[PDB]
Amino acid sequence: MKIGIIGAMEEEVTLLRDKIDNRQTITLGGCEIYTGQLNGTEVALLKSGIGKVAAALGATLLLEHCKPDVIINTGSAGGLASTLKVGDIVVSDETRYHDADVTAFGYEYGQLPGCPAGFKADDKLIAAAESCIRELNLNAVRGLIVSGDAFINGSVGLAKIRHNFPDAVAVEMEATAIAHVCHNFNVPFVVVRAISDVADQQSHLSFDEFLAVAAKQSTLMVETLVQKLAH
Amino acid sequence: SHMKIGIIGAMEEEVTLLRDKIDNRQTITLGGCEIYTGQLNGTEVALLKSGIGKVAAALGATLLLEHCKPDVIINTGSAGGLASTLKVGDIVVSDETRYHDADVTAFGYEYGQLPGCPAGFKADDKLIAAAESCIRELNLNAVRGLIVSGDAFINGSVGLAKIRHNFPDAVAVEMEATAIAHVCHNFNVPFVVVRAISDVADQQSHLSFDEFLAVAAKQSTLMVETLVQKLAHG
Ligand SMILES: Nc1ncnc2[nH]cnc12
Repeated sequence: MKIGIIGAMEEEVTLLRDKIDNRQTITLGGCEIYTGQLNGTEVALLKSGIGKVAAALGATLLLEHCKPDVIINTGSAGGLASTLKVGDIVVSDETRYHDADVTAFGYEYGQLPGCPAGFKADDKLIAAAESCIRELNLNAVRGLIVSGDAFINGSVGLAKIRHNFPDAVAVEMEATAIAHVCHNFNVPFVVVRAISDVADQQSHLSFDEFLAVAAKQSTLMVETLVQKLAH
Repeated sequence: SHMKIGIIGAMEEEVTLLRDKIDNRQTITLGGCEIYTGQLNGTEVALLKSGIGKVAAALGATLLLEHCKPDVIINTGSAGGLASTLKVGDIVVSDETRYHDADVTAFGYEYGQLPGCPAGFKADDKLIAAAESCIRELNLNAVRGLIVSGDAFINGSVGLAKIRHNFPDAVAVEMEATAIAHVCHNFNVPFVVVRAISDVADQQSHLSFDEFLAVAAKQSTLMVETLVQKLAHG
């Protein structure tokens, strides 16, 4: 079994890279893939760029060069649901674009032609991710994650996202792109995001402070999930 | 031929005329995309039908580059005209592409710029020059300038107003070009957009697009065929 790992948090990618045995590096397209074994399981690891095109490029390269059986995609996100807490981990049931609009031709908002309205994560991977998160004494929240190429963290902007996607739990900038690529290649995936900030609430942590702890937690989550899936 | 010319269009309607002219055609079907390889009027080509929007274009461009290794990429198809001199069927040539719907201005970036990328992607000067020579040879009306891309079909109202405000130099709007430019940038592959106008991105753009997609496909195809031949030998 070969597990592909795409992470947004630099420190998580660095820690995982350091842990990989028999490491090799594939360098191309302004992207880099690290391959080897993580605690005995073959993996392929990439740090996602920023925004949908960069994320899609990376995902496509990882799939074509490494042919993993599944994708685990980690990072951080903004929480849209007021019931979230900083440090909660959202597990995607589905991902949608908050900035796609071909409604002039009758499509649902967020849906692109030739795509479903939302890209669904794999039921087995969702369940496995949730179980691993909970085993690490963290809180897993299943729900819709929305993505787009605008960084949105202010009250007005988050309220607009919430009006268009009232069921959305979290927002960030790469999840839907990675899900779209995986979907189109028929590769099962799960998206996991640690909640850095909740809409209209001031976090007790700076983003850097959050990343210092979240990246360590996410690294452990990945190691745990890789082991559960393979062994 | 010395050069292998990569060509990317989003829709069936945009690729169908070129596809039917490929000799020794083979089809690669991967990741939701279709790639057609062979010769167009003796010139080696690799024609991608990407699907619509930025991720589809990025995915497809990546596959085209990896499987076919074209020397250059031409993005063709339809576009919404923003410059005042553009009629339906007229040609637009990129000098540069930008995302109209990217915003990380909170971190000090230019509007439309994403981290790790220039604010705009410069199209290749030789490709632009070649496109312009073709325009003159074919006696067509054209505009060279900034083309902006996003995952929205622009249909007047605030969507159009936002583009005109943020990118008053944009001559056309579409849904793939900048994504392709971004992938090409990452691999240092020369790129140019040569599209034709289907609509003017106004309140009636959906009706105009429906009616005139075929005309835009015809004119963009004529341009692309002519340009392929001009580029065949380096
Ligand atoms: N009005 C429009 N908006 C976005 N993409 C387009 N492609 C063709 N016309 C368009």
